[PDB]
Amino acid sequence: TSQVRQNYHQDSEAAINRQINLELYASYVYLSMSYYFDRDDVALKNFAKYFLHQSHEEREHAEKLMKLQNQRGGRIFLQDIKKPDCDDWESGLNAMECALHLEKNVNQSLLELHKLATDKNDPHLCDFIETHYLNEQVKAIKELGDHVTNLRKMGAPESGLAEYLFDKHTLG
Amino acid sequence: TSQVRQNYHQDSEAAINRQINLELYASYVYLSMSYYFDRDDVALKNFAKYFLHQSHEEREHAEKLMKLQNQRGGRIFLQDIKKPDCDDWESGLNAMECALHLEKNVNQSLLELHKLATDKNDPHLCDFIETHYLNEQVKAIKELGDHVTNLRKMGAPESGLAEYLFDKHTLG
Amino acid sequence: TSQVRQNYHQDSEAAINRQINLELYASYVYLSMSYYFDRDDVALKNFAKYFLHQSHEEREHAEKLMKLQNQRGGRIFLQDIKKPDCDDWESGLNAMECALHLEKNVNQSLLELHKLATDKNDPHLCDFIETHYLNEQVKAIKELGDHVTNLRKMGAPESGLAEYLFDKHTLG
Amino acid sequence: TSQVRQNYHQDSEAAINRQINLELYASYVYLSMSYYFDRDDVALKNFAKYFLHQSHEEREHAEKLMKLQNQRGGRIFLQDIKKPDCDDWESGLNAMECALHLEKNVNQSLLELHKLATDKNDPHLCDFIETHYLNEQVKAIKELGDHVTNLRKMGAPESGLAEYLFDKHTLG
Amino acid sequence: TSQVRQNYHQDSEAAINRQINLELYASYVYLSMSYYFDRDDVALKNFAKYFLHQSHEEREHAEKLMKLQNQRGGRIFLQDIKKPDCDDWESGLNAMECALHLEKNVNQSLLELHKLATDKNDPHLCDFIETHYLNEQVKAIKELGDHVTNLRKMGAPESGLAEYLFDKHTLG
Amino acid sequence: TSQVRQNYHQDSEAAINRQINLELYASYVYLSMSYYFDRDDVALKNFAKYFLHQSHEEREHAEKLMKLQNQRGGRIFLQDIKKPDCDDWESGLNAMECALHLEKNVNQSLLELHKLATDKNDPHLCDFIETHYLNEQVKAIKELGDHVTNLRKMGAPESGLAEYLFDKHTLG
Ligand code: NA
Ligand code: NA
Ligand code: NA
Ligand code: NA
Ligand code: NA
Ligand code: NA
Ligand code: NA
Ligand code: NA
Ligand code: NA
Ligand code: NA
Ligand code: NA
Ligand code: NA
Ligand code: NA
Ligand code: NA
Ligand code: NA
Ligand code: NA
Ligand code: NA
Ligand code: NA
Ligand SMILES: [Zn+2]
Ligand SMILES: [Zn+2]
Ligand SMILES: [Zn+2]
Ligand SMILES: [Zn+2]
Ligand SMILES: [Zn+2]
Ligand SMILES: [Zn+2]
Ligand SMILES: [Zn+2]
Ligand SMILES: [Zn+2]
Ligand SMILES: [Zn+2]
Ligand SMILES: [Zn+2]
Ligand SMILES: [Zn+2]
Ligand SMILES: [Zn+2]
Ligand SMILES: [Zn+2]
Ligand SMILES: [Zn+2]
Ligand SMILES: [Zn+2]
Ligand SMILES: [Zn+2]
Ligand SMILES: [Zn+2]
Ligand SMILES: [Zn+2]
Ligand SMILES: [Zn+2]
Ligand SMILES: [Zn+2]
Ligand SMILES: [Zn+2]
Ligand SMILES: [Zn+2]
Ligand SMILES: [Zn+2]
Ligand SMILES: [Zn+2]
Ligand SMILES: [Zn+2]
Ligand SMILES: [Zn+2]
Ligand SMILES: [Zn+2]
Ligand SMILES: [Zn+2]
Ligand SMILES: [Zn+2]
Ligand SMILES: [Zn+2]
Ligand SMILES: [Zn+2]
Ligand SMILES: [Zn+2]
Ligand SMILES: [Zn+2]
Ligand SMILES: [Zn+2]
Ligand SMILES: [Zn+2]
Ligand SMILES: [Zn+2]
Ligand SMILES: [Zn+2]
Ligand SMILES: [Zn+2]
Ligand SMILES: [Zn+2]
Ligand SMILES: [Zn+2]
Ligand SMILES: [Zn+2]
Ligand SMILES: [Zn+2]
Ligand SMILES: [Zn+2]
Ligand SMILES: [Zn+2]
Ligand SMILES: [Zn+2]
Ligand SMILES: [Zn+2]
Ligand SMILES: [Zn+2]
Ligand SMILES: [Zn+2]
Ligand SMILES: [Zn+2]
Ligand SMILES: [Zn+2]
Ligand SMILES: [Zn+2]
Ligand SMILES: [Zn+2]
Ligand SMILES: [Zn+2]
Repeated sequence: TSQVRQNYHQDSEAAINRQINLELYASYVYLSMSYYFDRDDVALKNFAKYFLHQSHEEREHAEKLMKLQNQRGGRIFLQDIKKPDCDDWESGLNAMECALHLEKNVNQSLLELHKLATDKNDPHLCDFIETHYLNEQVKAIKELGDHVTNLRKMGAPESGLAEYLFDKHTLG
Repeated sequence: TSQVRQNYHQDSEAAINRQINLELYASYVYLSMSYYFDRDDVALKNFAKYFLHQSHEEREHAEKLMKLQNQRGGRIFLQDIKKPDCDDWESGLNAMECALHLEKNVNQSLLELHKLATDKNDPHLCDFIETHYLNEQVKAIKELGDHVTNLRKMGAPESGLAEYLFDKHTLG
Repeated sequence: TSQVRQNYHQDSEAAINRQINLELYASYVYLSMSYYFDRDDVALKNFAKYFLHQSHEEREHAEKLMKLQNQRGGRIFLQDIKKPDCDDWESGLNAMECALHLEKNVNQSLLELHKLATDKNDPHLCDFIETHYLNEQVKAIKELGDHVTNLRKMGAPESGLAEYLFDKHTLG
Repeated sequence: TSQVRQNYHQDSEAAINRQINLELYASYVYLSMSYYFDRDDVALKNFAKYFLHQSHEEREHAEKLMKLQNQRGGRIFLQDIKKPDCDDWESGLNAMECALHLEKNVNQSLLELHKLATDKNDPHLCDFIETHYLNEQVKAIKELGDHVTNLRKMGAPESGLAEYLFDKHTLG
Repeated sequence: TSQVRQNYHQDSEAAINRQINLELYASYVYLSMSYYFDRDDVALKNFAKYFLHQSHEEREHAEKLMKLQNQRGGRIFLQDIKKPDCDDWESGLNAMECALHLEKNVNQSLLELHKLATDKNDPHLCDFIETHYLNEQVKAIKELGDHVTNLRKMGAPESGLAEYLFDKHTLG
Repeated sequence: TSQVRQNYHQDSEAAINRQINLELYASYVYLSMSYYFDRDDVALKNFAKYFLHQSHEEREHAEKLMKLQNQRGGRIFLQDIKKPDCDDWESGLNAMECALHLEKNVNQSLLELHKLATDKNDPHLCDFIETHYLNEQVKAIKELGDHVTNLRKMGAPESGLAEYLFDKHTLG
């Protein structure tokens, strides 16, 4: 037992390790998306920048979870970071839709984590999740939904002009 | 075939994808090391900072390789990032020794990549490797060797005082 | 023999004179393109600016090659600069495609020059080419490929609106 | 017919295309002279700088003529830029004498152009020539004549000391 | 074996030790030249300054080679620094000619070193030489050739006025 | 005889040439020591910096002696700079002890030089030595003695921790 451990359940520790892996996976997915939009036959630089920023933010989230694990006296156990489900993301709209789905999956995992923390009477972990993750997820999901709405209304993905102008005026 | 591709061999493209995976793996190893030194029962904050900086640098190297792949008209294919070989790195000296071994492995891969680029008459790729990777690897290996030498001479890992003072005076 | 000449093969000297002519020719092609887009019945000012900048850059490349020739003790022999293959470049997309083809031709000449320098064991010339020309060519080719991709996706050349908006938002 | 064309004779358009070629040729001659003085066995850096500046100025004159052609609704037709009559310019004094002869030839062409514009009742073209070319030519010819006079009086080309000191004190 | 040594051939290590000695020797030669021009019966202060600067630059080159030797895990073995071949350098022109010969000898040694590094498949050493030594040697040789040309054309060494004015206007 | 020579004995001139060689030799010894401490298996960066600074100071002393030789109308005659007696200096303490011995040898040579100048009634040379060398030697010897004392009291060379902490706190 760690000398700092107090009111930290082994189930919570395991769930935090799983969340660390999920955040690293999301970072990897966003990295793949960014460099898809960096291809010469796609060439949407602001889509690339947007998804690279998301990748770095997901890495920061994972590192905050590892810091939490150490603060509470749990032990970090890392697992393989699985490759993203796609090599080719097919369009700005498709990438935004996949990102929306990914963020909702991460949010579901965070909500299950909060439910576990509540069931284990761990208010510090509950507040950690609330303060650093839940509203960030809600804001990200709302922004991605807005982006999907606008791309669809402008006529993406069929309209390369739509994706070009969205890249310039919303993401630039 | 990509409209930008010129004098870029499929073997070189494959080798670059392998190097991308290796750099991401090295980033993951350094991340694990950093948060090992963040544990309450290790508590060497400057070891943690040193290895976190290395992790971020390895990520930047991987992203530079992906950018190169797109610049030359190759296609990025990502693979799983395997978990590090250790969860517990046992000491500052042991972590520095493992980092030295890892950097020499990465350097060997880069040298094989340069040999392939030379054999394929790809001077742009040769110079890319020389400019951005080879001397960085040599400098990193020399620095890690210096750190290992100093820790051993001060009496690590048996001397917790040795690791404490090295953390303060060399890494701080 | 020049008092400064050392390890400089006559074949390399001839190849450098040929490269000087090729760079001057590329400068002339870009000049023609720029002032095509300055016509009242074309009127794409940022296409004109882009190609004029390319023309001046090609002139600078030619002058750097002449400076190299003198540094190594070779002798500059200038030839006629042939007129560009077109007087009318037909569209922004067509001009970008022709520029991509031209840059790939120049890159091929530079790669043959590097192969000659390698065969003659002239590492100074090899590094001169690597440092000042090869990555510039790769970057130019990637940028032109990106431009061609975006123009095609926006609907050029049939879409005068596509070329207008590309002129404003990418080249402006 | 161009929508902007007004009071612009086809003879004037042809003469302007010829002048564009002549200015580009003069630029090329000055480029050759500059890098002759950059040779290790000539080594007069301020002669080299002087003639390189002249080369760039001639390019600017050519581009101003192309801009004029488009402003008036004429169409630019480029021709080969012939190589300079010399590879070796033999001395600072000889190069200055050749430059004087070249500038007087360009001035003669400009005066014939002005006579044509007057005969065609094209006051805009007349004033364009007067404003941007005629006094520039007179000033250049006077300066080159001054340089030739001083070099001859100092004892060039027989006096390498004369050319050295002129390079330092007049052109530096 | 050094813990940092990787892909570093014993032949390359020996060649680097020889190059260190050669650079120190060149530094000594330039020191001798500088203080020859500091003599009361020579009294060319800017020749003295020029050669002293060259001496210090050669020392810096030697120290960079020693740093490289340690970076790669080789071991420095110093040898005697032989005295320069002359005590009296006879004139500014003669000293410049001897310096040109010395720089071409150093360049030949560096080119042989690069050939050895290429034969041993040591791209880090190849790029080290290319980046830090080859173009510096080419530039130094071109500058010395220019100086020799100008001194000869001004009438050195017979013209003490020639050497005086060169000292003032080129080296001052 | 030099036109500036006055009250300058040939014995003094010879002794000054010998002192020039001795100072250059001391510079070389300190250079060797510095790069010994730059080795990956020694890795004491502030020892390396200290001895490199000493090497540069010894070079400056040698150049001041050559300047003196020319000021007095003597003639500089350079000799080989012998290699240092050691390639491996074994420890910070051993290097400091060798440096102390070297500085006392140089001081003895300077004192013999002053005795010669006194015997030859050369007060300018006497004061030159007093002003620029004697107290510098005394200060250097006292500082090296202090360093040796502290290293011995801290437990060097057996205590790698002693040398590490001395490197950090006294030489850093
Ligand atoms: Na767990
Ligand atoms: Na689990
Ligand atoms: Na915490
Ligand atoms: Na591949
Ligand atoms: Na592979
Ligand atoms: Na690239
Ligand atoms: Na030739
Ligand atoms: Na040819
Ligand atoms: Na050069
Ligand atoms: Na015409
Ligand atoms: Na005509
Ligand atoms: Na106009
Ligand atoms: Na050796
Ligand atoms: Na040897
Ligand atoms: Na190195
Ligand atoms: Na003597
Ligand atoms: Na003697
Ligand atoms: Na004096
Ligand atoms: Zn514990
Ligand atoms: Zn659980
Ligand atoms: Zn691409
Ligand atoms: Zn792109
Ligand atoms: Zn964009
Ligand atoms: Zn997240
Ligand atoms: Zn998988
Ligand atoms: Zn696709
Ligand atoms: Zn709350
Ligand atoms: Zn493609
Ligand atoms: Zn391969
Ligand atoms: Zn902990
Ligand atoms: Zn801690
Ligand atoms: Zn700390
Ligand atoms: Zn790396
Ligand atoms: Zn695994
Ligand atoms: Zn442990
Ligand atoms: Zn010549
Ligand atoms: Zn050839
Ligand atoms: Zn027009
Ligand atoms: Zn227009
Ligand atoms: Zn515009
Ligand atoms: Zn070019
Ligand atoms: Zn033609
Ligand atoms: Zn048209
Ligand atoms: Zn718009
Ligand atoms: Zn028209
Ligand atoms: Zn006409
Ligand atoms: Zn030359
Ligand atoms: Zn020159
Ligand atoms: Zn000059
Ligand atoms: Zn003109
Ligand atoms: Zn011709
Ligand atoms: Zn000539
Ligand atoms: Zn060793
Ligand atoms: Zn060898
Ligand atoms: Zn004197
Ligand atoms: Zn003097
Ligand atoms: Zn002077
Ligand atoms: Zn050198
Ligand atoms: Zn000797
Ligand atoms: Zn003499
Ligand atoms: Zn290179
Ligand atoms: Zn004068
Ligand atoms: Zn004398
Ligand atoms: Zn004596
Ligand atoms: Zn070493
Ligand atoms: Zn070291
Ligand atoms: Zn240190
Ligand atoms: Zn001294
Ligand atoms: Zn010896
Ligand atoms: Zn040792
Ligand atoms: Zn006194």
